[PDB]
Amino acid sequence: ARYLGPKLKLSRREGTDLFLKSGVRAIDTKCKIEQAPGQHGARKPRLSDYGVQLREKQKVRRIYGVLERQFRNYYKEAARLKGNTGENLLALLEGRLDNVVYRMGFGATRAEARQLVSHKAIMVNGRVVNIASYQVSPNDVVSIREKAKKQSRVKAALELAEQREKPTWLEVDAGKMEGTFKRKPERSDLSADINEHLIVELYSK
Amino acid sequence: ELQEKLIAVNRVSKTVKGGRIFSFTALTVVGDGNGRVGFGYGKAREVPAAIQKAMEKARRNMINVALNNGTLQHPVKGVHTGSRVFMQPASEGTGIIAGGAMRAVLEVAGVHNVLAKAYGSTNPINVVRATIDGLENMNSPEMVAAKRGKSVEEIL
Amino acid sequence: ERDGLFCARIFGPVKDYECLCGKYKRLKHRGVICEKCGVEVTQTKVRRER
Amino acid sequence: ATVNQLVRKPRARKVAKSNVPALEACPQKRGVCTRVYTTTPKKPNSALRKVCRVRLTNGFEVTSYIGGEGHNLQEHSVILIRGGRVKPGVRYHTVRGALDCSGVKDRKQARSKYGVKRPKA
Amino acid sequence: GQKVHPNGIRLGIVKPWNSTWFANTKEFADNLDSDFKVRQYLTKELAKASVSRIVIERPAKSIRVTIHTARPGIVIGKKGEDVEKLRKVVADIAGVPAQINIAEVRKPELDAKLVADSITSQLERRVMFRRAMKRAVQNAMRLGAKGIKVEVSGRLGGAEIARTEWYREGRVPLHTLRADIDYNTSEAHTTYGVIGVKVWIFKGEILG
RNA sequence: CCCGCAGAAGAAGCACCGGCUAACUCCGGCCAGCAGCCCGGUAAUACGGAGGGUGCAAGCGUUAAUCGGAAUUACUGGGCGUAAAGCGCACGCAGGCGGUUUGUUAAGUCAGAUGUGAAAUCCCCGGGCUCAACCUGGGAACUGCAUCUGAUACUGGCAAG
RNA sequence: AUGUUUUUUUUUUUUUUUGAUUUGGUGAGAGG
Ligand SMILES: [Zn+2]
Repeated sequence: ARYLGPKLKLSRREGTDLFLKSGVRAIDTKCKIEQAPGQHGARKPRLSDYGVQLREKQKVRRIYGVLERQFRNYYKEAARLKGNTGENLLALLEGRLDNVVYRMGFGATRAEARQLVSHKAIMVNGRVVNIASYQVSPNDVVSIREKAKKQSRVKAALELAEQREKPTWLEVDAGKMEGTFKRKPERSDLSADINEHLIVELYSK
Repeated sequence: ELQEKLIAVNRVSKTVKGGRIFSFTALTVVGDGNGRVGFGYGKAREVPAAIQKAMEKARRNMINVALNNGTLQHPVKGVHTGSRVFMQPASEGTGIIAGGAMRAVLEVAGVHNVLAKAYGSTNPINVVRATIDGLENMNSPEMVAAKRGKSVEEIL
Repeated sequence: ERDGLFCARIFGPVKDYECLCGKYKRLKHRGVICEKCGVEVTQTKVRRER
Repeated sequence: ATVNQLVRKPRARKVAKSNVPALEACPQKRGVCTRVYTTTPKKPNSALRKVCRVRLTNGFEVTSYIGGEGHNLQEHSVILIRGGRVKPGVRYHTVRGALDCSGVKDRKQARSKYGVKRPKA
Repeated sequence: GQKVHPNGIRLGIVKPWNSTWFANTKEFADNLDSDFKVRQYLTKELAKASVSRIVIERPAKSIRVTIHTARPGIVIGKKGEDVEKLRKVVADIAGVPAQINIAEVRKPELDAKLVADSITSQLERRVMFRRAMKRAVQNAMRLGAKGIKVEVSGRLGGAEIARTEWYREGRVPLHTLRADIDYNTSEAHTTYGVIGVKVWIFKGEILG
């Protein structure tokens, strides 16, 4: 139910930096980010039409840490919902509790955030929510509870975030350690490199 | 600015007194991400050369296509030889739902959102041609208005 | 330095049409600013006027 | 084709017969080996392919391929067949590692497909 | 084995000889042997130095070698240090007083042998043979060859079934005797086997 | 359901990597074996093992079965000179279709209403289980059938041309 | 007068264009 292996390998495979490590130390120093994993890394022949789409899908999934069935479900939901499908999917992905936490800066990585969520550190509207897939709504305040507020990791995460660009769709307080999910993010607010359309196509086989 | 996609490359033979002389055909298609599209079919003893030739061919004899935003203006059929093709305009987000050679042509053309089936033959060369034909024939609202002696609001 | 005298977000990217840190290495999306870079995306002489 | 014609006599659906009829819409069937033997395949191939004529539970007498390297089967050995045809007249495979048919010896990849338990170390 | 050797057919007319001496039936074989030896030695030594043509010329019980090379600097080394060294060994090989001259080869892309050698080297270091061939052809053309042909043969891309491929550009008349056709050959001793490289370079026609 | 305790602790496999099809190398002789369709005879990315990778993941493969792809029974939506496909040719009952004008009818057709079309299910907006599945409020839908009141271009009936 | 009379895999991927050859203050001395 989770990917427990090497994180940088995934990144290498993808091509890009997936942000699977905190960002204290640059990704180029930790691993050969350009070279693909395994014995046959240096060889890089152009991929197929299907293959590129698949890769794209993987990238997105990897980024958020969502396994396949769940991803499929999300896609379906997006399709069902009104408006642009890929965009909807992206929004849904964002909405995940762990992701939100990460954005806020209470977790160094998304993985860390997820862990925190699991371990009953986070509350959503003053009620302890344990599910990483929990879809956080507009105007839903989300905070660290008083037990987990003393942790050194949390402050480190916050610091890291502060170095990292702040998302417009949230509003977080470092002292209070509570952030308000103000609105579901627009496509423009998210990263431009993610070809959602490819993903959509893949499932529209 | 122009994007160019080699759809297919196929090895073709000519029998001679000695034996078989092999050659390569390259089917490419190029477009500017707007109305302009053009396919090219190049042939040579080696692949890369053939591809280059195809590209060259494509770059000349392009064709303009009226695009309402990211999609087509109305459902359009296009036929050529075996390959008969249907393509239907679709809502933003849906992506290019189309198969093979057909997809490639659409992508370069700068249609982002289509629902497109290739009936009949799916011989890449023919199907791309069919697609092109379909695109070409497809008229815009303004054009139709002009034709009919009316305003755009009269037609809706 | 991010964000010191010679910043990225306040002024512009050192390299032309490149996020100095890492995204956009072609000519398609000139302008996007990810959180990992806190960088604009324009010309090499854009910092001379800013 | 003509609508009237269609009305008169509608369109016949192509009834596709099953290529594994001795199963009778069962995922597997139990059978007893009437005889076990090797057979030579058709052109262009060359081998001694191990196969057993099986009398099934439901009454049919079929012939079932035996996959993997080596097998313990004899006459009067109770085996499970699964369907699948080897590319004359063999339309079924013995399930290795079910009933009397053993798993393949010394196999470490695709183990499931030959009944083999996970190697301990 | 269809074709006549392009150098060999033209030795009387447009091409000259490499070994250029007179000897009676007594000493001729010995001389030839000596030449073979010295040449062999030179090839062994000046492999890294791009060497095209060794011209031996022995008057009056003294051997005069003339090394045509693209880069004299690596053959000479420090001024009269490497050449001198070469000389004594040459002398030893011969059994007579030696004299080494070093001709500087202008335009090593137009010298056929050199090109062949380069191609062989490329093959050895695992490049795409075809790309190498193209480079060879193109470069020569750029330099002002009236034409060039190159041919490579056997175990191309380590393939089980051996074949030959060849690229021509411009005009390369072989039947025309008065054509200056610089022909030469080489052999790439790859992991899969030998790959023989031929190259013809047509400088132009001589009028006399 | 909540609180406390200890300590990374008790918790990852399955299939695949010739092309289709995401993933490649080395070591073991048309045998042993593989196979869904289209390898193996001594350098096998196709057999078996290894290392490396890819895809799924408390599941993963295989088999069986249904629809799909299959516009490959084509109502939507195919064809028949040569690819399968024009009766050897006619007459002709039933059947199908029917030039043009006016009038009338109102069967078909269309419009509106009424009754019904069980609940659940599906779909939309909500609510409740920490989320989800699940449960659940209200709607929409159930393409229909029947009846009543209109419309009369078209098709039909009847009457005259 | 006559030829389906010795078949076996002796196997299908390019270059691609898109961008340039890189040296700031201080002080001293000479020529006109
Ligand atoms: Zn960036």
